[PDB]
Amino acid sequence: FPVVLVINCGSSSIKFSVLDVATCDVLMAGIADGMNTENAFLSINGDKPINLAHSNYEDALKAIAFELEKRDLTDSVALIGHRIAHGGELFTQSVIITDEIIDNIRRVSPLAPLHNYANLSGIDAARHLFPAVRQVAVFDTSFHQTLAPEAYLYGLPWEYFSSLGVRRYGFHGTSHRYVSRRAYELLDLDEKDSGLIVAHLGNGASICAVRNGQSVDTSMGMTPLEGLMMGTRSGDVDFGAMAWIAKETGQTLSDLERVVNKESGLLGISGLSSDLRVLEKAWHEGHERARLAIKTFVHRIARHIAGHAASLHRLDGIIFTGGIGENSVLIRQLVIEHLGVLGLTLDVEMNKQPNSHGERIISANPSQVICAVIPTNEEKMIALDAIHLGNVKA
Amino acid sequence: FPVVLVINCGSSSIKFSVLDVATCDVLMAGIADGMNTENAFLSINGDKPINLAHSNYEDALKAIAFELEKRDLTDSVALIGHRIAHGGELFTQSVIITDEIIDNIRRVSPLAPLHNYANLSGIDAARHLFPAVRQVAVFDTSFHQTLAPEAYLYGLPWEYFSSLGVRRYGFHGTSHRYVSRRAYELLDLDEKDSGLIVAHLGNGASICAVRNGQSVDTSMGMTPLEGLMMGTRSGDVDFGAMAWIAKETGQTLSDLERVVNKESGLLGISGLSSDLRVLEKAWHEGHERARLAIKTFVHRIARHIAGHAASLHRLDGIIFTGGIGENSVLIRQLVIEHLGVLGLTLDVEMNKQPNSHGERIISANPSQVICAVIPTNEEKMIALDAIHLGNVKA
Ligand SMILES: Nc1ccn([C@@H]2O[C@H](COP(=O)(O)OP(=O)(O)OP(=O)(O)O)[C@@H](O)[C@H]2O)c(=O)n1
Ligand SMILES: Nc1ccn([C@@H]2O[C@H](COP(=O)(O)OP(=O)(O)OP(=O)(O)O)[C@@H](O)[C@H]2O)c(=O)n1
Repeated sequence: FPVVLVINCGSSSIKFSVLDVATCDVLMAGIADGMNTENAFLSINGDKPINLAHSNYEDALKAIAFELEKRDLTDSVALIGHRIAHGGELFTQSVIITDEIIDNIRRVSPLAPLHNYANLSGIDAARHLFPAVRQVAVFDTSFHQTLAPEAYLYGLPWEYFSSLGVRRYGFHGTSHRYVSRRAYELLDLDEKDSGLIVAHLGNGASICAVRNGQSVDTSMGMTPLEGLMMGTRSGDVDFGAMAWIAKETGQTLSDLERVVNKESGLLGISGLSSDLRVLEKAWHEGHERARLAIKTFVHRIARHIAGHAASLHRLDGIIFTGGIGENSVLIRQLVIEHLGVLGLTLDVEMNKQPNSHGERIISANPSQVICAVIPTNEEKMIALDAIHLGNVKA
Repeated sequence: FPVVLVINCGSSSIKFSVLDVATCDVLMAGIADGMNTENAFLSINGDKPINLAHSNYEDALKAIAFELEKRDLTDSVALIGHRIAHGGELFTQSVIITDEIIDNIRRVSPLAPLHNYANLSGIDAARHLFPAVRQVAVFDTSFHQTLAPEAYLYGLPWEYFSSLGVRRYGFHGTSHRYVSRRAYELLDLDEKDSGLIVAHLGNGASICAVRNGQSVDTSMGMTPLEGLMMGTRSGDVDFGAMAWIAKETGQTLSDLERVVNKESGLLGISGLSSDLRVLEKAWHEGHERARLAIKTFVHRIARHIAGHAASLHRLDGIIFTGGIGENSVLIRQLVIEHLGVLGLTLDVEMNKQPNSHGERIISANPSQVICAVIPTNEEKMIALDAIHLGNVKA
């Protein structure tokens, strides 16, 4: 009874999950939070958290590795999946990790320095602790590689693209891809003749247009800072406005980077929280700035959804996903009501249902475009890739 | 037989036009190009250009004023219109110029330092040379003031908006407004129950959604640098990408401002020209980068048009205007073909017709949304405001 180990080495943590090959179910999950700080701890399944403070990326994975042998499943690890933040132009699909792949991930690392080097540290450790175990790299960018130059080029001088690699990459590709495949079954659509809009909505949020099974447009750009307004990220912002602010407050681009990336978005406008459940209740309690933060959030989602719809020959479905998209009855309705121009009629009974109802259609019959909620499963998609690649001869 | 004098004091020039009150026709037009430089000249109607080199804003208008008396129409100037680049939150409509208005334009001048101070210099001169002549201020921003907070707020921290005035303003308001009023007659629409998308396309380009006679969304932001890719302007650009470029090339935000504002857009990608007629022929001659510049330009127009459509209850018409929108048979078709998702069928015979055919519908019958070309007339709209305000008692 083989299992697959899914690893995600973020900026400050190592999120892991153990999935059964037979059913793709989660048998174990956890997080090694507080990395590179004098308070590193390992919490599993929401139970008693072990410590091993200020431990490196290699030792933190080694701590989990010992917990796997403690529960007699080290001998059952057949495959290991690694989520990679950035795959540049070099990666269009998931690959088996080899020396070549490590070099290539290290080559595109300058495009996302914080996150990619953490991923490489995660690869390095897992290769040490599991030598005879096949390992797979899954990229957040690879799904958006089917984008045409018109869709990925910026208005900047050509030199920046050809000589520096400045272009749209887009993120949440694994989520967007997974949700898409699932949407073809739920909506009984032909993949080869389909047009979908996927709204991945969480703390990090992006829109993606999927024409005929391929990504044709996505809201995030070279960085996760473009497109939708998010939890702490501002989203689309006038560069002329940013230059003006710099002249007035005396702040530099590095200073404004932190403001835009960590102090903006839902957190920025409301001045309360990045969390929606907080702001939904805050507005319910008559908070003015919380209502405006949500209404702006909703507005910019509808603008991009409808914008991304232009990259389709025909619009068949709009799919909501992510912590917000799966659980927010309000935001979904507000966004859909904001898209009456496309002729969406919402079934509020169906939209009222909590995430426990899983994959579900939330639009009425008279609606021209089908609306649905599909819970994303990035771990499952990484596992499914590893299972597929486990049959390959290298 | 009264006339109206329309003045536009740009960054480097003074564009003027004399319009007849009876028919709103142009009787005289010209430009005082090369302002504040040792080569200032005054060219009228495309005839012999006078000089008066390195002349100030007051003297350059005084040079035109002498040419008006030379053609016996100084005694006929009943009204004078001034185009103002930025009206902040203070101006929602066109006003008669008084001491109060001058103070207020000077108050919002920090929002557009280059252009507003030139406008104030233009007001100052015209007040000197024409003391008993009523003068009107027409703002590029005033039409977009009907925008809701959700549509004009950025994702930035709240403090930047409330304490510094950082918000979307949008431009080409006079064009967008004029084209809208004209679109209600051509499309036989009820203004109080209508939804239009106006694509003002020139060297400076912007989209505007007009719901029920009011602007509800527009592509440009606090500055003319947001939204569509343009002639020399990049348009929408990832701020995370701009910060990354700064770290790599060692350039500052002030340096990148010039790159984004003057070296980007159609000029940036193609590396040839900002002019479309050049690039259309360049692509016809098999130039690769020119084709990509146009295809990107087209792509970003369709993305914003469809994006702005979300701010409408119903989409009735899409209206093309500006040097590009009025004259480009190719770009119009490419953009419309890129919006098949909204069900636009193009009549290519009607789209083939040159601008001489003026206001014209270019979409077929089976098309769900009407497409039309309406030549903008900013001077005429400024005159129509002045005529209206000429009846007022002050
Ligand atoms: N029952 C829930 C759970 C989550 N949320 C909201 O969903 C957001 C978090 O989404 P999530 O996908 O879990 O974010 P991440 O885990 O960080 O992943 P990502 O940001 O990439 O989407 C929060 O704002 C939270 O308010 C919600 O509305 N109701
Ligand atoms: N017969 C013509 C004339 C103009 N153009 C194009 O239209 C653009 C200029 O548009 P215009 O509205 O005249 O620009 P401006 O006068 O500067 O005003 P704005 O930029 O604000 O629109 C140029 O790229 C030019 O190639 C065109 O396609 N065919």
